[PDB]
Amino acid sequence: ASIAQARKLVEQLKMEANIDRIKVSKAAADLMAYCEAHAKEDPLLTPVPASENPFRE
Amino acid sequence: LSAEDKAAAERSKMIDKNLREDGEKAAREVKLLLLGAGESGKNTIVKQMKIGIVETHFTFKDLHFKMFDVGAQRSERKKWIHCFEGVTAIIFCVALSAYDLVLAEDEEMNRMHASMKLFDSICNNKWFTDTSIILFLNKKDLFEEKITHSPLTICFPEYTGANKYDEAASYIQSKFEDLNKRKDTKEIYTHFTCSTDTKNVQFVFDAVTDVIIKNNLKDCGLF
Amino acid sequence: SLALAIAITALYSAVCAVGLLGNVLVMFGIVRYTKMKTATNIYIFNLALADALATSTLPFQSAKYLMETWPFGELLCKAVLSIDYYNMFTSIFTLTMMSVDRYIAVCHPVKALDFRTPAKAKLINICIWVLASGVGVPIMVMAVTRPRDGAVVCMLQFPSPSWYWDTVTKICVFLFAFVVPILIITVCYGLMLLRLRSVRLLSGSKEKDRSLRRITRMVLVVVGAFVVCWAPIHIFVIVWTLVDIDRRDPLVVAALHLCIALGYANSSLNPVLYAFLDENFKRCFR
Amino acid sequence: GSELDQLRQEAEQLKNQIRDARKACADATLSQITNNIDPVGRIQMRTRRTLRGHLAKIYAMHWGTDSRLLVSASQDGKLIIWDSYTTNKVHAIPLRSSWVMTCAYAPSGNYVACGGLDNICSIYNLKTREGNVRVSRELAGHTGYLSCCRFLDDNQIVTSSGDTTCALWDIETGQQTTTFTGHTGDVMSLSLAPDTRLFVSGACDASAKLWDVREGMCRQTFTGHESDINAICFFPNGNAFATGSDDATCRLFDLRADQELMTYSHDNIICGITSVSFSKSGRLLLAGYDDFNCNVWDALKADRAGVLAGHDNRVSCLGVTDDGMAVATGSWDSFLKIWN
Amino acid sequence: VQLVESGGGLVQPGGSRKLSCSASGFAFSSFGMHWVRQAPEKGLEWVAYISSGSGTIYYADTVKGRFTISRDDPKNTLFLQMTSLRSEDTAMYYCVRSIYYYGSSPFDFWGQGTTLTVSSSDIVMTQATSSVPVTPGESVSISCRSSKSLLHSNGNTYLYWFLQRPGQSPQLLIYRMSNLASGVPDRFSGSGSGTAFTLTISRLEAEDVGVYYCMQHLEYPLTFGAGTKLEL
Ligand SMILES: CCN(CC)C(=O)c1ccc(C2=CC3(CCNCC3)Oc3cccc(O)c32)cc1
Repeated sequence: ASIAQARKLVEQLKMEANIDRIKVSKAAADLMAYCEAHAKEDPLLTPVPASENPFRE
Repeated sequence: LSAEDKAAAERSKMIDKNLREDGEKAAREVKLLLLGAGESGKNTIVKQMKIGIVETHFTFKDLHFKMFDVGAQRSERKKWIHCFEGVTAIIFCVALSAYDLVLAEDEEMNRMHASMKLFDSICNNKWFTDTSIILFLNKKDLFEEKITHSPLTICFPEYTGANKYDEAASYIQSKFEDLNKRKDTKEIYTHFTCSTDTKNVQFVFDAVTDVIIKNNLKDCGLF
Repeated sequence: SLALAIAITALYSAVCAVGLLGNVLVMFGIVRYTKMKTATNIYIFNLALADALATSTLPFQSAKYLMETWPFGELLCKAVLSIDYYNMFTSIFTLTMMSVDRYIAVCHPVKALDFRTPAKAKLINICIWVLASGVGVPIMVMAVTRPRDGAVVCMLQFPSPSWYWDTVTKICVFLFAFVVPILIITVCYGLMLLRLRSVRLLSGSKEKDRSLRRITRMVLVVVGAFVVCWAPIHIFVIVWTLVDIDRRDPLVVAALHLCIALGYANSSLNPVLYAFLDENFKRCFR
Repeated sequence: GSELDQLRQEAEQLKNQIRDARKACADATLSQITNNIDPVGRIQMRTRRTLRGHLAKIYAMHWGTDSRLLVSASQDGKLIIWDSYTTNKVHAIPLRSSWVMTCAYAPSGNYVACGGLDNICSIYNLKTREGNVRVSRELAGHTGYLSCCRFLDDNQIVTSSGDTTCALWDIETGQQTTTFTGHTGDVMSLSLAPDTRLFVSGACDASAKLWDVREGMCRQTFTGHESDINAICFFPNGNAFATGSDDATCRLFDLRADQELMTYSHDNIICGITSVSFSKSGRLLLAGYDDFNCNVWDALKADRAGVLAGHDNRVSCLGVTDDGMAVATGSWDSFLKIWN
Repeated sequence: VQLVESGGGLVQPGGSRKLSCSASGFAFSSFGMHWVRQAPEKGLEWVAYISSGSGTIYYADTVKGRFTISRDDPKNTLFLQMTSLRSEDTAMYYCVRSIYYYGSSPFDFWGQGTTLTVSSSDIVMTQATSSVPVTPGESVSISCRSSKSLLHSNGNTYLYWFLQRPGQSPQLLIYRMSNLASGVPDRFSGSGSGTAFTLTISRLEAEDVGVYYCMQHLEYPLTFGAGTKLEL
């Protein structure tokens, strides 16, 4: 039954509730860190010289 | 440009040529949709139009007809209806002999009173602003073999008239045809069908030739 | 006299200024838009280059009427003339082929598919410029200059008796360039109108009958333009070739040139009409 | 649903505790937690080559793993594989059906995957001593149209989503394995991690479910939208993913805390979006809209840094190469454009 | 897959004779064909090339004009009709199937040839080595030398390796240097730059006995190289 599902679902719901959630300020700092460490590697953000660039006119 | 990239250029040229020819073989192909509504005699126009997605192909008077039949897909029509625009005409089938029984889905709904619900949903879609709608009517014999005993007044309470085959047939054709919301460029057709043959394919042939005239008039600079 | 002078000039001027410029743009407009999706597009591309050739053609001749003499040598006398009588044949034929495709498209639905592909449209374009040139090269060759009355004239000569056996060179132009085309273009559009009168789409409620009316008018204007503007020039040459009492007068030159005038003036609006009412180009402007 | 109400409420509390915790250490905006960042200048891109070949609208474009090959799917019944640098076609696969809506390219260069609107998926082999491209399997067993098909780190485990279920498989045996479930609407976007062992999805309702292939149960569910979900993608780190809906608002979510990060939106844009990608640097984000343009949106700020509008129809596909050199976009105008 | 040739025998000077090659087991209309001639106790030579669709038929240098060659797709037949006999053309003839695209392996499959007999610039590229005695289990390094930089602005070089067991037709081991062929063990390897090209075998066994060849593909005339045999 649904309840079985429920029981399951609730159970399914039950498995979603028991999780160790972290602080959001810590996830936003990791996002900024990843973005600043790999900034020089991006060819779309940082423009590429015409000779290094494989795509040419 | 390297004695090897030149062959890659020749191979690419051969693939492009073959793709262009196959796409041209398929432009001169008339594509119809056969969106019906449940067990409403669809298998019959199909039943004799020849003499997931269902594909039908036939020919008549030097013209090839392939029909796309979809009844199995019980999913959100709004997300796959946008893969069927560019079609010439949407055969839509209504069983005349469907105002008496009761659909198995619910005791309140009337087979037909939904029949025209599915007809209204498909005629005002935004992807179908300029497309002809062929309309067929099935099982006329059942309609004229029990229309005396059963009053057509059971459904459509606004009906005031006798119980003759001619009057009932006129009333049902007008109240089906009067669902179109833009008569300027979209047209609706009506025909009566039975077990008789050779009198149904030719209607399909006339409707489709009217659609081709409108398209050439539209893409030549006249209309 | 000076009035009529500055006039035609203006006339041709106006007409010339108005034609060239107009051809200029269309040619390109068609260039960046649709560009050979439909056959109407390759056909209108033909009409552009065809009229463009005539814009370069007319100012030199107006300058002669303007001077009654030709200051340039011989290259132009040839260069100028054939440039002219090819444009003529190319324009006439391109408007006739455009009309035949319309009738077939509108009157034979089933065989109109294997026939209205751009692949075969490009091929019709090539047989045209090419079929004409073939018609146009003989003049290029047979162009001569001659002096008379202190004035040079760029006339054409034949080793025939010049009155009996080679003056029919000019009556044939008349038939092939006026009779058949007019006739062929008139019958095709007449047949086109009856079946469109019978169809179930452009007819019915006066609601969209007005639309039957526009198609009726377009089909009605171009036929008439071509009938009116190109007509006067053929009627005069045959008169000239008919009447003998009057020749070399101080009033008739005005006309001749008055009338060749309205000629280049067909050319001008000529591409001019297929850019002002073309519905697929109307949606483009919108 | 009494208990559901209680524990969903507990989780909203949790969510509220996390939020309380979010508001505690963070302005939550995670934008003022970046108020000290330096703006990025305008990025004006340019086309490099325009990709012809098709005749109808393009419904799929997946990049290869050497950033060299490209596969697209059209509605004429043709899957075309070619070479980008040089814009040359390498192969041309016909199909038995002609209603495909998605395609996949195995990260081994040996197989491709196509399927849509025919209940049956098809895995095609390319390297054949025979010399021609032939079918290798024809997965069946679904009761609907296939939305997305993909490959799981190997040419022996494909992953799918169709009407209402996401099912896994095994190319050899030909039998399902670990059939996911738990959806209500109709799945229409499937992703996966770089070191793929966990993956996320998006059906017709305003929700998104992440799956884990060990057991086959939802690791997490995401909500927040008010329309469909057209296209979802991940973040190069693997701890984030970008998603889209039919309400002009793209939304970015994180796994650890389970709630949105930033929202992107402008008044002048009232149509929907239909694909979202992400460029290796983690800064720029390309979104294909129904306004015949693909506005780029730096992911740290909320400003536009370019309008790579060159299309003449609605953009149905948008892909950035594995190495971030360029990007590929595709609308219903039948030309693929390469922007670099 | 199977490919079988036929039309050899004894001819006489000034005359003429054709060679027919039948192929079964694959799609003949999507592949290109080459002809390689190898004289008795000598090296290999390229004759013609007939791409898919019969666009670009090329020919050799000393056989051009004398020779002709064609193909029949419905019958998957290839017709190479030869003109003169000069007696210097007594060789076996092998047909080779190849295919060209991004990631292709040209000269995959070869085929036994017929033993014709007759009654009686190019990028020079030679191999200094003529013979090396080998014992099992000993690593062996062979070296090829060119006369032009085989690299191209594309970023790749055009060098192919071939092995011939005694008493049969050759096979592919190493196409472009840093690429290994299909159906060959991982023992072999290849490397090089500019002009210096090298082929290495870590562990060598009995079956490894044969004649080794290295060849160029950068320019229209295909140039082969003499054989660094390996007796035991
Ligand atoms: C020959 C009569 N006379 C004196 C007897 C003239 O002066 C005179 C009159 C008209 C013209 C023509 C002008 C163009 C040619 C191409 N379109 C631009 C002008 O059209 C023509 C078509 C057909 C016949 C034509 O004659 C012309 C030339 C000369």
